[PDB]
This record gives sequence, structure tokens and C-alpha cells, in this order.
Amino acid sequence: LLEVVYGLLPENFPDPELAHDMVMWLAAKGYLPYDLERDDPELSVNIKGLTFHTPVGLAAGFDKNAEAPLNFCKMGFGFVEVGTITPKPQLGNPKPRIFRLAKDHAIINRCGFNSAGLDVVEPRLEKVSRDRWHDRLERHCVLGVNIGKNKDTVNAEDDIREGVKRVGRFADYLVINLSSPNTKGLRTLQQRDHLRSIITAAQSELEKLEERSRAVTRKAEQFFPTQTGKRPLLFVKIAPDLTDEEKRDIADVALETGLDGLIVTNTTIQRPESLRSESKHETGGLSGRPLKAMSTKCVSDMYKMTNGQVAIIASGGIETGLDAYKRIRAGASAVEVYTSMIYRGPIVARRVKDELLNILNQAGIYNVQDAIGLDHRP
Ligand SMILES: Cc1cc2nc3c(=O)[nH]c(=O)nc-3n(C[C@H](O)[C@H](O)[C@H](O)COP(=O)(O)O)c2cc1C
Ligand SMILES: CC(C)=CCC/C(C)=C\CC/C(C)=C/Cc1c(O)c2ccccc2oc1=O
Ligand SMILES: O=C(O)c1cc(=O)[nH]c(=O)[nH]1
Repeated sequence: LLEVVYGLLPENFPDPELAHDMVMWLAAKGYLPYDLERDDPELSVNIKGLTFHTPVGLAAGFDKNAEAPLNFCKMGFGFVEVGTITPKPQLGNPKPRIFRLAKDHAIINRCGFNSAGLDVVEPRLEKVSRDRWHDRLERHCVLGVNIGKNKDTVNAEDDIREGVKRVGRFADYLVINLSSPNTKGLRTLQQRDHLRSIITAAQSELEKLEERSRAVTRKAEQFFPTQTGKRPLLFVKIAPDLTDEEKRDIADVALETGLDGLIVTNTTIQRPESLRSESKHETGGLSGRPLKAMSTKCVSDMYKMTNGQVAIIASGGIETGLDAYKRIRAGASAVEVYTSMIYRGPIVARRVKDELLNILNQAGIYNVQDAIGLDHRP
């Protein structure tokens, strides 16, 4: 806990964008820490057939163009959610477009879907997908592929379509990002009427299943190779800033469509007075410790309103396996981190896994599967 939070004397900051860049340069070229503990068999979760050997995982903010997803994942994580990968490459907003709020343990940011392109990112999944089995054959590093629209396409439904065409076959779970505050009216695609039109279109390009056998796990890599027969569990990442009315419209359209899961909360555009740090007034959604009750309620509301029959991967201020314990108790099968690592640091994957496992030991039940949603047994 006390690494960077104790040692934050140096002025405003060492720039977050710059830091993340030279961090990911390290991530790209090995040059990182390493988890060794193998993770207790307690912490494994079979979210709809998907074996999450650990339920802790890196969120979609980090490895934005598949620079090093397995290397973050060998560094203690269970899964790694890969960017928001827009069809055509985007530059993003003008920098400085991202800020630490040291006091508040938070990060406001307005990057705006800065992507390399499915042109660039497909090859890198073509890379990862075939060598991920090879390198050290990990109890496969479960792999999230998150996709969106470009700044100004008329039909996002097309850019999700393209997305699912290209980079679907590698994802253990695919993710439609409809939530970022930092793309023009994208969040307003979460509507009952649109959400459906997208979700159906998106599982319609999954309905492109192609044929084979017609001219150790050495070679599971062949075919469309997602630790199984391809089909990613379809997800949609939803907002934190929503009416009970709009969380119905979602939850209804979730159970209507047979959506395989929901990722609970992107960043929040709320600014709760309590934020003391003088960067509180910058635009963009804020992550981290202010997004605690926000996210954790959003898990619980979407759990119950989906009868729990839809899966939940909650992000939003998951700092310590206690926060993970509660979000697991509120509905989450697995949980995500990003802004919690910018204060904890690389070996926070190993920390949150074990903080969770001991608070399971203390709570009584071990093996999380029993644990999920526990809050909805009265
Ligand atoms: C700089 C930054 C970039 C992000 N980029 C993305 C993104 O490209 N796609 C996405 O789905 N979420 C993105 N997020 C949201 C995170 O994935 C996550 O949902 C949010 O930060 C809450 O998690 P945390 O409080 O546990 O860090 C980003 C967050 C930050 C702070
Ligand atoms: C300065 C440099 C070239 C590398 C620093 C990384 C390192 C070895 C240790 C941690 C030092 C540090 C202050 C990191 C800050 C950091 C961020 O502020 C940050 C902000 C947003 C997204 C990702 C980020 O990753 C970071 O490592
Ligand atoms: O690209 C961004 O600016 C961005 C994407 C996202 O999903 N969430 C966020 O807070 N910012």
C-alpha cells in the first residue's frame, strides 16, 4: 500500500501519460516483475464456461493496442482487457489529457479512444493468440478484447460489426464499450432501443462461425482459439451515472438478448465534494477511490435486475481484495483494476488475489464461486 502514496512529495506529478508510456515500453520488452504463487485453486471461477483461474484482472484502459497483455498477466493478473480498439486509428484528444489525483486516489482522463486501428491490432492478436499457448503455457491468461466506434461514424453498429468481424476470434470474452464519457454521444447508445440494435448486430457477426478440418497443448492455437471453440462471451461495458430507469432498460435488454455479460462501470463524470485535489475540475470520467459506492451499487443493481442470470465483471475503485470481496458478494464473478495500480504498483495483482483469499478464509467460505452475490440471499 505505502509505496507511492507515502512518497508523493514531488510537486504536482511525474506526468501520468509519460509514466504509463515508459511503463508500457517496459511491459512490451519483458522488463517487468513476476508472480510466482500459482494462485490457490480456491480463486478459480467458471464464468459461463470461461475458466478465470484468477478473478482479478487488468481493465481496458491499459494495454490499449495489445503491446504486452500476457506480460501484465504473467505479472500476477488473471485476465487483461485489451484497449478500446477502434476500426480506424485515432490520435485522441490533445495532451495533457489525463491526471492523477493523489489525495483522492483517483485518475480523471479524456484521452478519447486513442487507437492504433484494427489494421494494426489484429496482427498483434494474431501474434498473441498463437504464441500465448506456446511461450510458457499459462493456465491461459484469460483475454478481454474491448471494441468501440470511431469519433464520427454514423452507425456505431457498423464499427462494432467490423470489430467483431476481425478481433472476435481471439477474445475469450469480447466487450462493447458504450460507456466512455470521452466520445461524442457514445454513452447515449446504452438506450433500450439502440443497445439492442448493437447487441444483436454484435452477436450476428459472432454468428459468422467458419469451418475447419477441410484442406501438452502444443497446438490448441489452430482454429479460432479462445481456450476453446472461439465464441467470445459477449459483454457491454456500461456507465456508473444512470437512472434506475436506464439500468432497467439495460437489464431488460440484457435478459431479452441473452447477453453473456456486463462489465460494471466505466469511469464516472460525477465529482463528489470530498475530492480535495485541485485537478478535480478537469473534464473526463474519473476512476479510482471516489468510484467505490458508485460502482459497487451498480454491480448489485444490475445483478438483481438481471436475476443474476447475466454475468458481471466490475471495475471501479477495486483497491484491496476486500473491495473485491464486496463486489463479488454484490454480484461480480470477476473484478478489474487500473487506477488502483497507479498507487499500489505492479505487485498489486498478487496482493488483491491474496487479500481476497484470506478474507474468504476469515469469512468462512473459500472458493469464490460459492461467494458471488452472496448479498442477495436475504
Ligand atoms: C486513462 C484511462 C483510460 C481508460 N481507457 C479505457 C478504454 O480504452 N476502454 C475502456 O473500456 N475503459 C477505459 N478506462 C476505464 C477503466 O477500464 C476502468 O473501468 C475504470 O478506470 C475504473 O477502474 P478502477 O477505478 O478500478 O481503476 C480508462 C480509465 C482511465 C483512468
Ligand atoms: C518514470 C519512468 C520512466 C517510469 C516509472 C515507472 C516505475 C518503474 C515505477 C513507478 C513510478 C511512477 C510515479 C509511476 C506512475 C504511473 C502513472 O502515473 C500512470 C498514470 C496513468 C496510467 C498509468 C500509469 O502508470 C504509472 O506507472
Ligand atoms: O479513451 C478514453 O479517453 C477513455 C475511454 C474509456 O473507456 N474510459 C475513459 O475514462 N476514457
